[PDB]
Amino acid sequence: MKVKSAAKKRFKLTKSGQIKRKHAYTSHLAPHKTTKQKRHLRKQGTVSASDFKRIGNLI
Amino acid sequence: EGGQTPLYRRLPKFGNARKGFLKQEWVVLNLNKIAKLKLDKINRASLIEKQVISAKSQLPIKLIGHTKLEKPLHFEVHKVSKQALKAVENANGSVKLLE
Amino acid sequence: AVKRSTRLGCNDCREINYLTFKNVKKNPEKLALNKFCSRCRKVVVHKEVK
RNA sequence: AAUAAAUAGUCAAUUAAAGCAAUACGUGGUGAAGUGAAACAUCUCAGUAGCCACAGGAAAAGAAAACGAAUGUGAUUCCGUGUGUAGUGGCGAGCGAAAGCGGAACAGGCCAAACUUAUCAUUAGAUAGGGGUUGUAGGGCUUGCAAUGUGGACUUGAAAA
RNA sequence: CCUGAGUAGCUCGGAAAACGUUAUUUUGAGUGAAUCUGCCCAGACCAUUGGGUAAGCCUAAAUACUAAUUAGUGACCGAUA
RNA sequence: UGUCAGAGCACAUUAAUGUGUGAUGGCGUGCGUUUUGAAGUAUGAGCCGGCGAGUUAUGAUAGCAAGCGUUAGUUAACCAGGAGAUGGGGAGCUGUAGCGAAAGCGAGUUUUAAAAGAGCGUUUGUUUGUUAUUAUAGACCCGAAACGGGUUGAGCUAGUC
RNA sequence: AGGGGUGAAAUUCCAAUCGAAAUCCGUGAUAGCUGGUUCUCGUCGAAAUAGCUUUAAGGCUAGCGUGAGAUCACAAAUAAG
RNA sequence: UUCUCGCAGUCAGACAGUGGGGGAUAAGCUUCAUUGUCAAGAGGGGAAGAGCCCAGAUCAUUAAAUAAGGUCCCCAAAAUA
RNA sequence: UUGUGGUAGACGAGCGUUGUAUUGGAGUUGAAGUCAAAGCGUGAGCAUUGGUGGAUCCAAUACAAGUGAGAAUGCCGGCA
RNA sequence: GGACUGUUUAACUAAAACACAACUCUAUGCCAAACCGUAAGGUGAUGUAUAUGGGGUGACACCUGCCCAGUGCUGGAAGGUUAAAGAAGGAGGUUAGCGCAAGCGAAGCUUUUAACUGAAGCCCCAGUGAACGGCGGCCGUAACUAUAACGGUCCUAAGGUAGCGAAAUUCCUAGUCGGGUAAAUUCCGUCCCGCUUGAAUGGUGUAACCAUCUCUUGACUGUCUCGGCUAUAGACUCGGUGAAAUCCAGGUACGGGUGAAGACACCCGUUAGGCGCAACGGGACGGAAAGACCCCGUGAAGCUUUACUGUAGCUUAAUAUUG
RNA sequence: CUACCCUUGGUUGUGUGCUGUUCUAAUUGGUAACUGUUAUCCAGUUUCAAGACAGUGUUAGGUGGGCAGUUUGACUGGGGCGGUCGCCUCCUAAAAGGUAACGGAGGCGUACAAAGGUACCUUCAGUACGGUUGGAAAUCGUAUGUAGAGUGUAAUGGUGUAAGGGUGCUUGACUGUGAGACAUACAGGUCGAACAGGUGAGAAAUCAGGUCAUAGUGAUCCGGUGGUCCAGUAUGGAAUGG
Repeated sequence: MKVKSAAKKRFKLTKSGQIKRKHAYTSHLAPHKTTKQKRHLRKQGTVSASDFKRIGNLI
Repeated sequence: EGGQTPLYRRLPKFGNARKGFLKQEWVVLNLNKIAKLKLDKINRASLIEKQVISAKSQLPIKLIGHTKLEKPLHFEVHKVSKQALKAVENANGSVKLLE
Repeated sequence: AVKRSTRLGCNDCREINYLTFKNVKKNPEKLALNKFCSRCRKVVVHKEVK
């Protein structure tokens, strides 16, 4: 088997699982977004348990 | 995903400044873990005999861990953490940084 | 899409600091306002950038 | 011969096949489609299928203007690790190293060149001899010493198994 | 004195390279150096430094493969196989 | 189209309220198929006999067991041999510190003036055996009109000489 | 002689068959559509709803069922208020 | 009927009642929400009937109480005023 | 005590056959296969017996299946 | 209707189609154009513009009206626009050096495209319609008048001129009219506002002719009125031989209801001894033909094209040939 | 006068192609003659004809269904044109929330240094009564009027000293966050106590992280701009990457 090159470029792996993802919607216009959204989307998160069944099988 | 856009092409991608560059590995000596090790007067010659590092290989050595120990030894490492350095200097052990 | 919002940078440390909505018809004049700057960590006069 | 010579040409002598296939492998040239991407124009398929030319007991390749960043090795070839790595990619689908190491496996040599000897009318830009197959620079020229020295990548016979 | 010139190379399209043209290598077209004081390369390039000096050739050894021969075997099929 | 019974008839067994058979009473509109669903005027099946369709190679994950067990396990490759385990063989990997794009730092990192507040860290396991699933491999069996390549047909028609 | 020929033309004919013959191969092309898929038994045992979709026959996630573990009454229901 | 883990399955539902909308409070029609059924679960009543009523089937009974429902006969099952 | 409706589907426990391997046995004083009859089984199956039959098997255990036939407008063959 | 004789889908359709002489337009001056092949080369053709090739109309006679709006072609060059490529020129890096720093910065390489040149071609201007083709409305006014002889207005490049006109064209329509016919949604000629006619994607007369189509008419007949007989080959029997499609299994009635909505199998009532033969086939939603009529599939295939991208061919510039 | 920098011309000269000359001495030939040859193919010689042209190799252009490979979405009480595909408001929707419709009703792909905020001050529409031009309607004085006024706007509402008007002051229309909730298959979207620092409004306590609110917006690949305590393939930089 091989690791998906396209997928691996966007998710990091932390200790004891907890695959770290990125946040989208940083492309075009700040004025379409609020201050809290702009300051919170910079933080990155982890896929959910329901998403985990679609992430573990991915790699 | 049945017609839905694949997840990778819905989120941005990471950027790696270490592109085309391979980071130099570092064998780290955590005080809590090496406390189990009985070796004294530590040097690269003794470490390869205990198979903590491959004999047919040499890698830079880093010191890590603020877990205090209770024996003075001789340390020959290449890198060291400040809290780890304090922990090993207060334990009366001697540390000489190698380069 | 209607685009009349404007970026606001700094006249001293010179980087885009905020984005606001100012009328380009009833008052298209310059608005050198006062806002907080982290690179100065104080109230600084920020200036609109086209 | 046209054209004197000369060529083209004609004939004669000698030599290699030309041909078949091991329905297996190699190289080089040439070179797809369906298909997957839910479709498709990138791409995949694939340098694959297929054709040709030549074989050989294997082929190709092979001695560092090799690599490559280390007190690094010192033809080449093969497996594994390196790793599904770095990366490449409608940066999508997909493809994917390479050093380094562990082993399998060792063969190093030969021509031009400089200069030089002889033979061709020496317009040599022609032929045959020493020379010597390189960067830890060397070779050529000359003055010296020490030597016949192992090796085969090598010829005939003789003997033995 | 010499060490392998339409050579390295530069440009226009390429291809191989994991690479969809990017260091590097090759050329269909144009152009085209130096002579080891030099060049190449150290994935644009430049300087220092490192290494070797292309632009000639050969090379058993481990390598794939059985068309078959010799002897033997099959936790192979037994005449619908 | 038979069941539950059952007169009578002829028998007598894996000896048992037995077997065969049923004048007659009650009851009862096939099998798979796909659909919300067929006794179906929905489809397939005449019947019979064999045969006939979820394997394997690799890798990962999950479960159970085991070996070892806190730097151990384990060898890829390769070699010795019966085509054998086994032994020789640590090449490397996983778990033994993570954070941050990375530099770098680290029982802390990043954001930040601030370890403020928040993220993770602030620590368990390795390898095999069984089963299941997934991934690359055509990857349960079978069914398309299709495309390209390599070839043969003008003896039939047509066309001319 | 077949992304070809031939055709007083009709999409005619090219071996009783031709919007472009047959043959072998790529190819076991593909088949969200059809069809089937061969021992016994025990236990539990739903849905035909929602969102998304070049999407309505299809596919992805939820909810649901089932199996292993824990929570094991603060959890969940059934009645009374 | 909590969470995690493994395996799923289904979206082409239908019927009856209630409240509707559309259609005409036409349609065994469509769209809905709710209450039950079949699907996925048979039986008795209903003249035979998937969705109506009574009802939820380990198996054997030539045993009893029954539910819906029924008692002239077919066909078990009552009469009085 | 709950109990033993159930598709999809989940989960658990078993059986049949071949071969290999070890311990056994039978067998021209008859093995298997085949047909038949009036058995045992919760069922995968296990028998028993009669004869064809004329030389192979069965029993117990793990390992591995070209392993378990009701249809596939299933393949062939035979038969109306 | 077509000129005609003729060719046509082998095996549904033999023609109102095609072909056809003729007519018209177009290109080709030779190593011709053209066509094929990669290319020699070949037909054309071993032809030579009265020949070949294409486009269209398809006896003969008479005409082919308007429009170059847009297109295509040809011609034209000013104007704008135009590649590759060349280099006028600009900027930056590495660092020798100069520099207290900062920085400046020779030469080598480095990197970058901009003055200008850069064709063909496009936009631009004319002609070419027997080259694609197209070729109108509003208002007032004609013994009403909707009509349209007429006069004004708007738009266009021009608004179908001639001719024909219920026609292979006409929906209304079976239009009207006369003949036809006792009685004719067919037929013959006519009426001209003609949904959507129309002049070589040709128009009208048009001699003859059609296995051409249609209507009427003399004769003609079992087509019919109105069916029947004679002989055979069968059909039937006898002797011999003898297959096929269909086929889950059956002992395979009636009417009503029911149903997945069309019941030999269901429930209710009715009747039928069993087995045949000969006709003829209501039914078994009879048979072969996994719909082929219509729809869908992110199916295929072919065809057309200002659908996209390429590309043969043709043409243009640069460079080597090439002075 | 000793000279220099600009406007321009004349002006000798060296290089570059552009046209206009010949010429073959490149070249080709499907001119002819001769030889191989008895060979119309071919080769060689000469002549003839052009001619540095055409032409070919490459590069770069234009025409180019002549040819090739592909494309042409779905929903629809069946095909098809119709309308829609995203988002918000009312009923439908049956009183928690919510619930479909190709059912009934409308819009958005925004506006604003004020229409944000702060502190202060102030209160309807309409109607009535009385008044120059002047009325139905211009406005004022007063009464009355429960806000049907007004709220940047589609609808929902609320909004009776308010969520509205007037005055002055700044633009918190903050930086880093954030315990915690909402809604939900993911993606996301909604509110957010409170903290550190800095402010602004007001002496002030307090408020200010946009408007009384809900529509008002496009991920991702790729690309550009500025900054960066990031790296600079041996090194040093640089390019370049983060």
